[PDB]
Amino acid sequence: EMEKEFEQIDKSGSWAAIYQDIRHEASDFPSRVAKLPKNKNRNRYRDVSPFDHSRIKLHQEDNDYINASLIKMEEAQRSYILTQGPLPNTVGHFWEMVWEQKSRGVVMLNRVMEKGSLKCAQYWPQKEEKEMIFEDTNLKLTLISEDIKSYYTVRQLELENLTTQETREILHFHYTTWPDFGVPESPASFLNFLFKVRESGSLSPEHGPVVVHCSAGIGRSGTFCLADTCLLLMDKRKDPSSVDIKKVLLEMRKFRMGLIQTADQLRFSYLAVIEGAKFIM
Ligand SMILES: Cc1sc2ncnc(N(C)C)c2c1C
Repeated sequence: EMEKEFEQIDKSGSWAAIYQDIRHEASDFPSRVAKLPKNKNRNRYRDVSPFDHSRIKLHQEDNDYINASLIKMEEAQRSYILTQGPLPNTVGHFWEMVWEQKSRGVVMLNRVMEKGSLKCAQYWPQKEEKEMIFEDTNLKLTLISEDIKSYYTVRQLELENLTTQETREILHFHYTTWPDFGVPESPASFLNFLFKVRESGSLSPEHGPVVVHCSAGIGRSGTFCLADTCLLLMDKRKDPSSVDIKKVLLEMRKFRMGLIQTADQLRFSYLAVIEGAKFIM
């Protein structure tokens, strides 16, 4: 049982050691499309690339590339798109991906500015009456409503395909209180946020995969889909304590490199799953 594994690693202070064994064991697949010179300005970080086998392709004949990966968790029946925070020049590609993949939710785990630098383009409207038009991808985005709470904001957005005049409602879930340095002290507000995204229907198989991002789409984004998948597997299995968080993380790392960036994020992921689990038992 992980609760005991948690105390063992914690009492021994072995988090940096566990984390290194995960780094060592992690899959390595080609990322040739990401490294093409015509795609250099489509990537926020030169060392964070989608694998070719799991990359999301845009349906535009010119350049199909976006820094985004499909994470398919077969046993949990959960899919996620993990992506980088859009760049000024990729905001249109981001919304094209949301449209083409039939996503119902976008989960954002960063602020636009952190540590005095821009982590992300402002890719949604700030006011009802000031909609955004993405000329390159022929999409219109309108803010419908905004509900600001202590730890997160939920926004209802309308995305319109200007080509076909179809419209869809997108839910934007913005976790606003992840600290600039390290991880939250308690997973309570993170778990409430998770169950809010679930209650929305955004993680359900009758929609396309949820889009999850932070700045790089690997660290906080990793913690989100690791906690969700682990908790779902505990519901599904005859023996809930058969769930090994290290094994689940390695399965997820087949689909996108570097998920969970620090030993602190790994410790936080264990805490989140343990607390969530105990919130059933
Ligand atoms: C950590 C949280 S928040 C939340 N909201 C509604 N239902 C829940 N259960 C019991 C599945 C939870 C859990 C386990």
